[PDB]
Amino acid sequence: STDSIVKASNWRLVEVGRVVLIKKGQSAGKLAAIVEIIDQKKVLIDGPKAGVPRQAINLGQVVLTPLTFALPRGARTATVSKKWAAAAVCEKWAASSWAKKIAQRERRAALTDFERFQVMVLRKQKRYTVKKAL
Amino acid sequence: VEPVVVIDGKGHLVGRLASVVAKQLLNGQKIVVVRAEELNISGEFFRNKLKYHDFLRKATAFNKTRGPFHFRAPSRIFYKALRGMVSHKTARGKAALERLKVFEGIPPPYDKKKRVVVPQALRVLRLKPGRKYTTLGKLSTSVGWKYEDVVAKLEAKRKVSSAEYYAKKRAFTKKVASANATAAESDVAKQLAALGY
Amino acid sequence: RVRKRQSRRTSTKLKEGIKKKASAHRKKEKKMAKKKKDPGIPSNFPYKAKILEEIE
Amino acid sequence: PRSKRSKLVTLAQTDKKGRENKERIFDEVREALDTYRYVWVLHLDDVRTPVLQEIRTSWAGSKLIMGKRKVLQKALGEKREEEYKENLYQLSKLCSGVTGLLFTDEDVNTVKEYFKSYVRSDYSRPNTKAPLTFTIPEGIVYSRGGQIPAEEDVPMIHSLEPTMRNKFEIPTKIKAGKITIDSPYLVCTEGEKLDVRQALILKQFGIAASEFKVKVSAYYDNDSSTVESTNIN
Amino acid sequence: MKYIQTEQQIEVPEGVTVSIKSRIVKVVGPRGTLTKNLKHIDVTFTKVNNQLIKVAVHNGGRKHVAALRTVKSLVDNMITGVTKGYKYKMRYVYAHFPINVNIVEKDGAKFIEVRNFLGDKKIRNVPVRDGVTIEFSTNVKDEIVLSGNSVEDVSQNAADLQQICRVRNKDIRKFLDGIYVSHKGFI
Amino acid sequence: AHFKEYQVIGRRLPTESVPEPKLFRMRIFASNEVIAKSRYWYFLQKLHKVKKASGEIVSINQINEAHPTKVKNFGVWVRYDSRSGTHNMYKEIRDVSRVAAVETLYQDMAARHRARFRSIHILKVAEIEKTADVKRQYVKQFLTKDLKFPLPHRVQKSTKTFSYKRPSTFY
RNA sequence: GCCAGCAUCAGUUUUGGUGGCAGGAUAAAUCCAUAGGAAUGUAGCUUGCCUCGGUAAGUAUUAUAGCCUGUG
RNA sequence: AGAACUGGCGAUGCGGGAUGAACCGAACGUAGAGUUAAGGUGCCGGAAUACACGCUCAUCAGACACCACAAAAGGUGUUAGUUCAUCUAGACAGCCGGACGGUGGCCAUGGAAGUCGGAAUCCGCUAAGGAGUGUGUAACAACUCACCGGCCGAAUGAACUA
RNA sequence: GCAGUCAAGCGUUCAUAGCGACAUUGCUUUUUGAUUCUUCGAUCGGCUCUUCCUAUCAUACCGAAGCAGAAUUCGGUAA
RNA sequence: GCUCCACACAAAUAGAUGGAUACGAAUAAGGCGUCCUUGUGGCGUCGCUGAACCAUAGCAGGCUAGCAACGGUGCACUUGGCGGAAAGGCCUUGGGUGCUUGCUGGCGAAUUGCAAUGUCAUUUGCGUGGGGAUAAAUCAUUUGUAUACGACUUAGA
Repeated sequence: STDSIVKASNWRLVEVGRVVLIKKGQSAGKLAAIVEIIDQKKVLIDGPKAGVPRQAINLGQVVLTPLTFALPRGARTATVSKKWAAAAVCEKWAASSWAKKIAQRERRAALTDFERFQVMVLRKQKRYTVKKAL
Repeated sequence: VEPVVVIDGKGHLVGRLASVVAKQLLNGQKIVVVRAEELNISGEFFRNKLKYHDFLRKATAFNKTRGPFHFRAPSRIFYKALRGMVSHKTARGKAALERLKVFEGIPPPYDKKKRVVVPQALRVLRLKPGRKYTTLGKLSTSVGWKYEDVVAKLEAKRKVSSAEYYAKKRAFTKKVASANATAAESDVAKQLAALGY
Repeated sequence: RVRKRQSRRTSTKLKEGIKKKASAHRKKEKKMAKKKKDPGIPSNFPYKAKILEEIE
Repeated sequence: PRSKRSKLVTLAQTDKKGRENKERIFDEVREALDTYRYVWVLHLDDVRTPVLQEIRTSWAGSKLIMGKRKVLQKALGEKREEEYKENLYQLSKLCSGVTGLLFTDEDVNTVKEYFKSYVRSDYSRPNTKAPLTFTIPEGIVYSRGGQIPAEEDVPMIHSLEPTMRNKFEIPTKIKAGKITIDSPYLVCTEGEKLDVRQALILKQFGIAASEFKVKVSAYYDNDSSTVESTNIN
Repeated sequence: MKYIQTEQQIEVPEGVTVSIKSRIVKVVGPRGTLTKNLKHIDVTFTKVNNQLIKVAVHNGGRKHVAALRTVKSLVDNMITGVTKGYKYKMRYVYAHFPINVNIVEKDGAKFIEVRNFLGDKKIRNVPVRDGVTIEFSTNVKDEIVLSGNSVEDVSQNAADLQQICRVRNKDIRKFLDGIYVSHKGFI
Repeated sequence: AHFKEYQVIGRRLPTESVPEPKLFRMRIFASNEVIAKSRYWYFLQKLHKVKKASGEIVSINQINEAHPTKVKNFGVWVRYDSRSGTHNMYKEIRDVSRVAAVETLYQDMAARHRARFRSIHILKVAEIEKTADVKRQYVKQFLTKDLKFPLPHRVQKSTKTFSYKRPSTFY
């Protein structure tokens, strides 16, 4: 044990194939793939699957995910869709915590009052068993 | 969204914290600031010490006892920065400032309570890296605050007690989470998952 | 021991007098007033060898 | 436009040459190739100008062209396609460092015997071991520094004590205008790969006890248009 | 112009071991160990393979780049000090008054004691820093050698020595007494 | 505002002696047709002897980019009659459209030189087809193979006043 | 008699949702087909560094990735 | 300083400029609702600690300027440009080596040899090497640059503008 | 101050008009420290006591000087 | 005249109306879990705001009959320990005492009339009889270590 142990400090990098979540705009919570880099602040994205138009966008409008896939530089929308499907990024996104949190919160928002009552009753039922287990 | 809000001054900027706090008191929220000795100012130490000296040389000449009273403590520096925002010469401003309490360190009863922050006043978020900043305990001890050595000695005890508390709470939480995971997969939990809980 | 500091408050008399000073200097300069070479095709422009061809 | 280092300008007569000098050397070597019959390569890595002038005065009929390696490489031809005459890059590749490219019409063996019999004295030229060993005496140092009877020499100049003390790392004191040391400083041993400061010490004390003999590698004949390699020193 | 990324390389010989969490640096080798805090600097570290460590700066300016280069130089000095070491030779000179240089152990603190500098009764005391070893060079008149692995501590102690014996209110063209750094180098 | 490119043509008014005059054309960057036509007459008065009363505009039209999603490296000639006789500037901008290049150019000039719309003249914006004709280093920076870079300081916009988290800026 | 709530209307005003249309290069684009072209050179191939298969420079214009231009 | 119009205050409240006879807006009956002007939207203070692109760190920055005053410039602080040059027949920076010969050139002086001074300032051999850029010596010496070459392997320097 | 010289730049879309930073000449009386020194029309100064400025006379610390030491001269921080 | 309780009436008001829900440190780095060589370790995982967590059904929340479990929670005692920065609070033992919506049943609500916040969270004061215990300072006088007068400083059953 006399080898160097320098840290890594992982980072989500801006690269072709890096998929991103759009947090503000008309899309407002859709996915897209970076296809080209214009400068430190601007990139070109394309999501045909979820339906966002190919455009130039600032990076403040999006947020990088840890996911990426194989994609050449300056690809077209059809090639983007094909590589998207072949990599199956939508399923990975659905499996991730993050997307589950989003889906959970919108479900909670769409809950009706009666469903709220049901959830409260169920939480009490669960609490009884859990406190018994403890 | 609370009756009273406890704010840890660590990592904050004096003027921005003063602004948000003042506009909260004038709206009627009760606020309690702690750890003012760890508060921060933008700019290098030299600049702000020079500024405090510029303030300190100001005094009524024919009688010094009735002039600007130069309070050395970080809590009082923050109080000055805040009072300069509030119209403290009105009953409204007096009632506002009487909703505030500032403390060096975290004394009782607030040590056993939750503290929060203000993200639009934090140094690490508001400032650009590669920029000198100043800390208020150092500044106050430079301009004549004779109590920084007691507050550290007391915080070093508070932190140990809090670490014991956290080590207990964290094992309890492990037990609770494990019991919940075992309770999971039941049809009740599946229904709750469907409904978003 | 830090020394004094000049003030930035403008004290209205001064900004009136400056307006008058400038309104006078403008007339004086207008009175004294009574007594191209195109820079070319600048380099670093990559397609500069094409502007030489629309002449004839 | 600022936070740069300012270039120390000084006002002398001479000025840089540029590409015209190199083109001139190019044309000279190329017109001498057509003229003379035999052409040789001489490796002259560290020389004295009087030694080079002696070598030049040894024949006023033959030519010797120094200059930049890459320029002579281009004049000859480094590629088999880019070449002035045939089988010439085979010679041009031999050039290693400071190359003095010679032209002549004289017999092969005269040149071959001359440039192995020619030998002179020179300094030891660091990165090259010296066949000598020097302990300086432990009293007052003289201008030759342990090479002749001190009753011939005079003490060296006091102005050299900062140099000896700092750049040469010698422990040095001075009692009056004379330089002095306490113990006999050894500088070198025979068969010891020399360093820069050892070489400068021997140069300062004036020791030309190294054998300068020019090395010749190759040789090319125009009528045959063939190369021939002979490492001769 | 906000260079998109700039890099510097740090070579590590075989005997040396380098450990770097956030910006603290520990370097271990034959001669000992060394530690250094660089949290003021805001750069990034990374390792390639056991002999090459890279330091990087993203979207920075001239001062940031300069900080990168000097960080490289500091780590290289640490490696050289833990492998070979640093050795500074100083010589003390006098014309009339012999300067007496000794060591004293006072409360276990290792003070260097200088006496009779230019004929004064004052006793000049210089504290020795941790990681520095003084020895009086034999068979060389009036020379003292400071050895260690921290070039900073060694050079600063030598500077303290040559500063404490400064001449005051006298022409230095005439009065040459003092302590001077004769040589810097390795062990 | 967000600029647009406009084609403009001018006829200077016919006479007896001269029917059908020579129809000078120009390309303008501007917010709207009014400003575009004013700029047209402003340049035409400099080039030739015409006037808004002595002339007329024939066909105002818009020009949209042929490929407004393809990323491009534009080179722009600029000049501005200051302070001396007029002097030129070459700049390079990596962007998708001539409109975006001109917008960010005007903003960059206003920032770095305090030079204004009234002061500025656009000579020629031109896409560079081939790499290795890109001269400026800040654009050369972004053409390298398999370019990647992080964003190490993330700071998250907060909707609330208070937070219970001691936030983190990671990535 | 006093203070108020609601429904349907009128006048003035503010703020949302949604539908049908006309134009412009009868938007440009994306997209589909087709002819060429090239590099921040894909596959394949050649010669080597050679840590077990990763590698540098040479080839090759879509091949087991794609991109650009024109035309329709 | 004199004349010639025009506008305003004098007689005039209102909003803004922290405050103000002559600055910006706008001129007045008593009330209500809506929209604005000029000026503004961190707190005092009603209104975005809004969005976007850049620049700037000031040992008392700045927070309307006015080649209005201090004023004409200075600065190894920073950014963006223009012009001219060097460069794989290898640029810039570093180390290393060469840096010669007639010649210790002529006057001068106790002495002066490239370097206290005056005036010539040439040729030779060269890759290049000044009748010599500075340190130095009583004088020589030695070192140095100017200039050339070797190693290194791709950009660099100067003058200007904002 | 007056009158000039020169020239880094500026320069009616002027090469041979004008402007012009930094330098610099003349006039002021003289060359051998002998200059006898030599005044020429203004429409305030003095007590007690406090504070402030620095543009520092002394004290404190430093830098440069042919600064041997001693003393002194110039300058930096400092009220 | 003061004093504990078996409380008729008064009192909640810079502004209650489910809960102020406790690690430190860093940010060009960290939290949680897990393993082992115990480290500046390996592996896995999380963030991308509290849009969370906990509570949360019953007349402003009643009167009762059960099923399953020994869990949850309130009230007053009770054990033991900790805590001095302004501790005035935190945790814990045991036994009582009620409730439990964890699950299934049975009765009552009505007319506040189509809304009116529609009122819900200490005691001093007098019934209360708890119901017994028994200090000082100031003036006046005096002292002079003090003093314009006040004050100060001392003494006197």
